[PDB]
Amino acid sequence: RDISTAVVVTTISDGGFLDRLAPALRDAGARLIVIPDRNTGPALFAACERHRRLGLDVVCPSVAEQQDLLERLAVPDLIPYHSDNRRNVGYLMAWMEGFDVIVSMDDDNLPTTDDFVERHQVVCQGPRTQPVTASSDGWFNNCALLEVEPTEVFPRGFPFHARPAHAQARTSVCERPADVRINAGLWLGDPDVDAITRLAVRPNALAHSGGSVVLAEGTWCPVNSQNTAVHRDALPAYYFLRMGQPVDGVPMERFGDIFSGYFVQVCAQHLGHAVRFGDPVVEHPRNEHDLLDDLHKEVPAVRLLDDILDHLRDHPLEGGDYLETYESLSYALQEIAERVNGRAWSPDARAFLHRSAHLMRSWTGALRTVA
Amino acid sequence: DISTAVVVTTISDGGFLDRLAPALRDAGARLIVIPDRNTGPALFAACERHRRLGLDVVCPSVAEQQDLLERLAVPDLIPYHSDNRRNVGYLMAWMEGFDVIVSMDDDNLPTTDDFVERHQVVCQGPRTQPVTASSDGWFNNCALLEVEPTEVFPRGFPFHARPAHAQARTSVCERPADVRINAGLWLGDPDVDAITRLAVRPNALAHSGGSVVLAEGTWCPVNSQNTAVHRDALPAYYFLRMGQPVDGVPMERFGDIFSGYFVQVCAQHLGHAVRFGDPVVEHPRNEHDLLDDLHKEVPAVRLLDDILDHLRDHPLEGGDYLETYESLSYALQEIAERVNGRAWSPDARAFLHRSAHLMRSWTGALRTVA
Amino acid sequence: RDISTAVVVTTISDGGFLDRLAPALRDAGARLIVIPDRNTGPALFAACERHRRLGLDVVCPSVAEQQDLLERLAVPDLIPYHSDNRRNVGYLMAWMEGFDVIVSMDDDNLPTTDDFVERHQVVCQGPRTQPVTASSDGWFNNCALLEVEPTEVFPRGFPFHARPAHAQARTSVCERPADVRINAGLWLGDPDVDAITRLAVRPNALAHSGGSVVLAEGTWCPVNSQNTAVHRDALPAYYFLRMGQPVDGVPMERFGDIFSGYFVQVCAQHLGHAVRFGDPVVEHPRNEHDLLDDLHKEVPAVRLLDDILDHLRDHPLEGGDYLETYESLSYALQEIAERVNGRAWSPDARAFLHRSAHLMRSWTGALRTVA
Amino acid sequence: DISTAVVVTTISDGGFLDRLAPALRDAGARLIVIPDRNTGPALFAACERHRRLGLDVVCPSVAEQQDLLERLAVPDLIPYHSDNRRNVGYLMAWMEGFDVIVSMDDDNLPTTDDFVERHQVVCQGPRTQPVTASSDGWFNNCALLEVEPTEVFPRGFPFHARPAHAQARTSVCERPADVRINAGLWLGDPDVDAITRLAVRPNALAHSGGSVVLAEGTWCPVNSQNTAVHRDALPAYYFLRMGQPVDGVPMERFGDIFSGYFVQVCAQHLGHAVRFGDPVVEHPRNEHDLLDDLHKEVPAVRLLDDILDHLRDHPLEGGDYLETYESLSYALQEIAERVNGRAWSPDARAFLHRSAHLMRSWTGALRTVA
Ligand SMILES: Nc1nc2c(ncn2[C@@H]2O[C@H](COP(=O)(O)OP(=O)(O)O)[C@@H](O)[C@H]2O)c(=O)[nH]1
Ligand SMILES: Nc1nc2c(ncn2[C@@H]2O[C@H](COP(=O)(O)OP(=O)(O)O)[C@@H](O)[C@H]2O)c(=O)[nH]1
Ligand SMILES: Nc1nc2c(ncn2[C@@H]2O[C@H](COP(=O)(O)OP(=O)(O)O)[C@@H](O)[C@H]2O)c(=O)[nH]1
Ligand SMILES: Nc1nc2c(ncn2[C@@H]2O[C@H](COP(=O)(O)OP(=O)(O)O)[C@@H](O)[C@H]2O)c(=O)[nH]1
Ligand SMILES: [Mn+2]
Ligand SMILES: [Mn+2]
Ligand SMILES: [Mn+2]
Ligand SMILES: [Mn+2]
Repeated sequence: RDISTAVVVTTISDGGFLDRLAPALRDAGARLIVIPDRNTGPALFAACERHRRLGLDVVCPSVAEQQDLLERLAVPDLIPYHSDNRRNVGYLMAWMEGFDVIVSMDDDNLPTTDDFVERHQVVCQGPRTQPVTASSDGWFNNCALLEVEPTEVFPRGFPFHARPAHAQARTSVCERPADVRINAGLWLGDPDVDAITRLAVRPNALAHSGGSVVLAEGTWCPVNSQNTAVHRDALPAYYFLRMGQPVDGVPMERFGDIFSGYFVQVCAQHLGHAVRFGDPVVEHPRNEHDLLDDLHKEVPAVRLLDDILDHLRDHPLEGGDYLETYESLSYALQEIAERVNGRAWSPDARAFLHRSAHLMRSWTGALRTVA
Repeated sequence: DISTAVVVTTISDGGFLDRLAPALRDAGARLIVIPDRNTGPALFAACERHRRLGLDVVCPSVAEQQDLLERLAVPDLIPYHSDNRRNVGYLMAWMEGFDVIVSMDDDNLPTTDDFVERHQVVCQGPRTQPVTASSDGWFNNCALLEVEPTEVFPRGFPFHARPAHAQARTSVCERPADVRINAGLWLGDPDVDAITRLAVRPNALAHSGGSVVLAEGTWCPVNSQNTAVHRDALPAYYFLRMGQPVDGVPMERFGDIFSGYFVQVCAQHLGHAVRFGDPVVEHPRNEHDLLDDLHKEVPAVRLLDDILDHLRDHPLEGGDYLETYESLSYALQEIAERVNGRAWSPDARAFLHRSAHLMRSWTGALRTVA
Repeated sequence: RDISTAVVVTTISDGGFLDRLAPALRDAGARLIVIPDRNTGPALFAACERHRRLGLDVVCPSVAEQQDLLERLAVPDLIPYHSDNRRNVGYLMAWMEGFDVIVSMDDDNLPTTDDFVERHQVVCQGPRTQPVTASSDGWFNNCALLEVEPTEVFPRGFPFHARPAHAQARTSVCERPADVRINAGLWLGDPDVDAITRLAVRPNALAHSGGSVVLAEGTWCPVNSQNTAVHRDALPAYYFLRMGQPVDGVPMERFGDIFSGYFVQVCAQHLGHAVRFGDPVVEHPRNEHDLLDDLHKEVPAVRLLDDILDHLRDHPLEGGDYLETYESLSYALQEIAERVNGRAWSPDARAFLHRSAHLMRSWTGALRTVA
Repeated sequence: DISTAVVVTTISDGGFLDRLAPALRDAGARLIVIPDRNTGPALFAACERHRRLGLDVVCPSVAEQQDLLERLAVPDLIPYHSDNRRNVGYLMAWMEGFDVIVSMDDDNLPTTDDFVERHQVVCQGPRTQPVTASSDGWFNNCALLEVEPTEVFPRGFPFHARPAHAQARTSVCERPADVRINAGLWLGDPDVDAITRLAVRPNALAHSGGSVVLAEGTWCPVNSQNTAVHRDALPAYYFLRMGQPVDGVPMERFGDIFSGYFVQVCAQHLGHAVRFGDPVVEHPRNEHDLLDDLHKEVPAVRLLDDILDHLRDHPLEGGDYLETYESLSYALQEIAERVNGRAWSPDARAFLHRSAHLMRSWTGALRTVA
């Protein structure tokens, strides 16, 4: 087989997270691509060099090396600094180097099992007739696969309009052909919920009790970039969306992977591919966060997400591969930006989609340059 | 001979009077309905219909309201197209000398026949009674209810205190207390913030914890949905004017959050107390875009924890509620300059300064009629 | 010859301006297209019907008729209501009806001479070797053609960075081939200056003393939509830009024709065509304006205009006609939006260009539908 | 024996002292240089160099400034990274008992040897003298200069009064007056707003109109670039804190526009007057992004006309400048609620309320040292 895996992590830490992250990746021979930023100290580079001598295929390109690559691809202004958007550099590097699997992780996610890399290789099994999970309302709650206290929760990016009636939705499973290209692993401890839910019930994920599922066409669930494997064919549609666009004068943040998770998902289903949820599960002791500041950052995107998701269901895409389908998606977002209505759809909210669509096509143009 | 006046501001057609009048009419209480510019003519016909049925109801037109406010040299204090107009009802009940002022919304219905009698507890006077204290200085009134699917906190409860509140020690002992504010509870949709409602959509099944009187140093937010205020404490119960931007985002839905805390801090300075529990109302809350509620509440939520912490460091002065409320207004202006944090932009600080002026404009009008 | 002219005016007035505007248009047989809005009272329709019986070819389509046409062209959300942007409806109608000349006017511009329509027909003379005016700094001040008190002024939309050194620029005239397709007539009384200049010196235009000029390639001057003739071939690039986009949280306004005037100008010079300034001159008793409110509306666009104009000079366009060249221009604006730098270039400022570019291509798509 | 203290706040390297020290050193005046956090160490070396040459110059570090402001219970009054820090120099000169406080910028250079002597006019006391009045209530000080290419108005002059000002009647007659503020004029780049500078780029060639003393009811903006204030009037000369948003846009560059009008309205209430004319300085203004200046000035320009009109309707109270300035602060809070217009959003009104508190915080600090 010889399935190559590259893990992508962007960080501003001192590199101490490598002590618990390297053994699972070293034993599998996977490559770790660490993306530092301008606000990243020199202790990270020393930590990578130490773990490299311990047998870890780790690379940590300086911002000078990153900017050289991005300048040669005619995209010097695509990826901003002082931002976790720089993980797109690791996406690009792994794709250029021909890795089969690109595993997006954060610097505070720790694998809980020895088969972490092997479980993420499921995005390489190809099309198979397999149990496929469908929902009557078109949504799946991946947090229902976990034991969560003190009450049930939905993942960050799950639409709010669908949450009340989701308990009455019918969940069915049947044997159908499917081609898994995205694998969203779950998380113990602090699950990936939005700031609203974390401020309200402070959820704690005890265990992974529901197994794994593969979602049918028409059944969606948000996908984050914290513990997610993407097959190299689907990576062109996995661009981490640039944040900072104001919605009614309030800049949005923390939703770069909410859009990327839905975008690669809509593109995958158009191409007959599927998204998987379940193992491998990581432990998430989330970084120290001002929850009221997280809330202030997430609300601008939360006010628009339900309308964007509804219009995406009514807009069929075109394309024969992920590059074409992602570009078709960018054009569909611009049409949605002018057709959608609501109090939150101020002129700057509509312009957010138009600028995002340009950046999406700037991302695809860079991939076409190396290809 | 205890007199009660119920204050409700509304833009509805008046249909809520059918289920609200019987409990008020049987007790002989006055209902003061405050219409707005966006209030249709059907409300006035509904008030006239229930008045002939024996209900002491008054519904002053916006012209009569503005004439009264001009005579008190406050023509710009209370805006239109806003539930801030309930302040007009507060003022009228106070001018007419009512003992109890019950603040209600047009979608709260009493569940018992003794609704008015239970709210009269703000007239009992000082006596040694069971008083509830908390080690962290906060009491969760929603813990007095059976709520599904999980425990919630009331709207306006500080967020920094919520995680460690489960480990707080709650104690009760016989101490002198003088109840001047009675916040009645609510079944159905409880008064939680938009954050909690978006997350768990709570449902209040029953009132199971009884009633409590909070000790000095133990606080809990008081809303204006089902709350009796004794006439002495009414000057400090001014409904705060919303619309001030915090980082360019105008705040809303927290006018009674500040008023409930302000009357509470003033009452404890004067040796008075706040009660929580009965009488309980049924709350089928009006339709609400919850994401819009969230957008309206976040600006105030970002400042409330800091404001509450500083209010504990600032001793007040005053011999009555008018003097203590004015002393509070000056305390807010000092806090506005000493507080620090990411959310404390120049417009956030200026929000406290303009609020302080409006508080003293409210007290100035009360001193005019008095 | 038989040169057909259609005058386009959008208004919310009662139609009294027709008493002094109709005779100059009736005597020339030109068509007047009045574009009402939702905030336009019924007295305007009665005024048009009265002048129609007096011999004026005037049409005043209701907003129901306008929305029907725009819906059939698959652009129901392009043109907003309660906005002078609705003059685009008159642009479209005149273009559909095959008029040679489209004269954009406001409801407070009155022709001062009997040859008003004939002078605007200059955009139909075709290519000729004629005196062409060039400037060493690349800018021409059309207000220098007027007698203005109490001091010299620049027109609204003239870049501010070029104003100090413009007095040292060399102006030269020589016989060169040129093809005039846009004719910007001048204005007496209150000239078209920005709110900054009007608040500062309150200029008064006494007379037109400088004659007319035809600008060379590389020499630019802003063109407004108050007294401007556009040949039907160049009209596709004359779309009135939609205002309301925030710049640092402040919505821009009053610059819809500043962008359209520069856009049709850049497109015309790419196609070897030219812009003319001078006669016919109108009288402008400007409507009552809160000058401080005009200032508050214009500053957001003024903060970006100099940078946009500078980058447009460094970006060569493509296209064989105005439709292709305008679409090429829209793509160039999106590249400029990401390359430009400055304190005023917040995320919403950059997104203003991206949404404008989409609306420009939505405009061209509607023209391609009728064509 | 009249003592003069010059107040300059700067972030430069101190090179401006070479052309500023001779006129100040020959007069024995004190120069109080106020550095900021963004001030390099070269300024302190330049002050020490000119001190050995005979100049009475002091340059307190930010630590010494903050220690003094803590002792006066105003640690949060004056922000850093702002020319608002000139208020520290105002305070120090007032504490040290100087008769004349001359407010200057680090790019204003005296053109004559009698610069300090001319500014001493704020010490002459009351006397019958030629006093200039205007029928519209405004005087254009730039009309005292030869300006090209066209006539301009000073920064802070109201815009609604500019068109009809040419028809205003200007008269002069012998009346008692007591000059307490002397605004010296400026050659080169005159003090116009960004609107005027962007439009005509004025150049002031000479001072040709002499000097004038304005009558009661005739106003003209006073800046802090070349202005002497008598120590009695100094309490009302507090440099207003900028940064408050007006419709989400923070205001700047108008701190001395409000201070110049505030000290002026206070002075006339106490029977004192403002003088315009000599001594004139040369102004090679520092580099400025003019479109950025415009963006900073528009928020204040949108409110100034309304504020000035209402200040004429509001009689002040007070026996000295401290009491009159505090009375002015309360007048601003009443205006903030009575004024109407498109630019008067909630944050615009709250701007006046926070400014009023800061004014009383300034006066409270002065009452502490006194
Ligand atoms: N390059 C870069 N990465 C950042 C920056 N700030 C945070 N990150 C990374 O972003 C990743 C995800 O952030 P995290 O706090 O775990 O997200 P959350 O758990 O969903 O709230 C972490 O691995 C951080 O190291 C930054 O300024 N630059
Ligand atoms: N005067 C006035 N009252 C209003 C307006 N809008 C709402 N209200 C009243 O405000 C009261 C409280 O509102 P409500 O929706 O019950 O608040 P919630 O239950 O906490 O979400 C209701 O009784 C309404 O009648 C308005 O525009 N003007
Ligand atoms: N359709 C429409 N036209 C408008 C509206 N407001 C103004 N106009 C028109 O816009 C045109 C130009 O406005 P004008 O005040 O003359 O611009 P200015 O002289 O450059 O300041 C006028 O003919 C107005 O009739 C509106 O709300 N809707
Ligand atoms: N303390 C302090 N002073 C400053 C700062 N920026 C500017 N200044 C001072 O403010 C004074 C007036 O500024 P200036 O550019 O001359 O204003 P203008 O001539 O009206 O445009 C100058 O003397 C500067 O030294 C700052 O960040 N901190
Ligand atoms: Mn994390
Ligand atoms: Mn309610
Ligand atoms: Mn006009
Ligand atoms: Mn200066």
